[PDB]
Amino acid sequence: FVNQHLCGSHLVEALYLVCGERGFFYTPKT
Amino acid sequence: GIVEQCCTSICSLYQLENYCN
Ligand SMILES: [Zn+2]
Repeated sequence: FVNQHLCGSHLVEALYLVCGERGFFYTPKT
Repeated sequence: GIVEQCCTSICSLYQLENYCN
């Protein structure tokens, strides 16, 4: 798997691909 | 949360799966 900082929409597509049919939760509120 | 962990620094594939449902 890529070894990099994953930000914005790039983070979300990473999630989408990795999680598949499970789906995911994106809560950037820091 | 995810930004700090995967954006701010770097995340292994395993650290990313923690955010799946
Ligand atoms: Zn970009």
